[PDB]
Amino acid sequence: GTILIDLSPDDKEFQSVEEEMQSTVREHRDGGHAGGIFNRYNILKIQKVCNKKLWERYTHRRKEVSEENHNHANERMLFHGSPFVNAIIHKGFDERHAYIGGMFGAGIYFAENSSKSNQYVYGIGGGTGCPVHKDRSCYICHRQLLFCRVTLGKSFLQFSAMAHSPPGHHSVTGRPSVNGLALAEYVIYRGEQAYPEYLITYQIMRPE
Ligand SMILES: Cc1cc(C(F)(F)F)nc2[nH]c(=O)c3ccccc3c12
Ligand SMILES: [Zn+2]
Repeated sequence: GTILIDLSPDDKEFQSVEEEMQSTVREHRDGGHAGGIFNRYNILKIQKVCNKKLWERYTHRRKEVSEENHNHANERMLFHGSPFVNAIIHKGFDERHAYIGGMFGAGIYFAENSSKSNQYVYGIGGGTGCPVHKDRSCYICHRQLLFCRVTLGKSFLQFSAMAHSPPGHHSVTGRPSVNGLALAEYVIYRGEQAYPEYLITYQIMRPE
């Protein structure tokens, strides 16, 4: 039931999503091992993701969380990158793959840094990189990220040295406390708490 609508590069909406992608690239402590070496992207396509059922699922859960959190959904726009992106756009986020988890436990992870989500496009640790060249820093092959509407509700703040939610909380905020340029990561435990609003097709660019 999913439709993808191309945005024009002349459209303010395209431009805004591109700027959020470009402006949230940072350096990573792996020197580029997982995601590649780059400071910016070549954005090839930005599509709006339209699915009435998945949207309704999301707004129903958002209402539940908002009411539990004293009329505050605490809704954000966040990146998600993974090998599941093609499944997600059609069937929604699925918490039966929360067990994979990460530094903040089982759950579905989102990032404020686009470049953090870029590290997961080819799997955990970048997997073995792109299918065609087996290169985690491939400048040729096209990548995809989602830019998602995410309901955090009452979020448990977890400082980081870089499953069900904590009792009474709807999500976890993983906040790096050592790297002062690293933005937060977030974890949800119900797939209905995120909607994949934009599908972004891009290349990382080789620094000049
Ligand atoms: C931990 C993890 C695992 C996976 C998965 F296993 F590949 F699905 N995808 C992720 N995708 C992200 O966009 C992200 C953002 C911030 C922190 C972690 C993650 C993340
Ligand atoms: Zn490649």
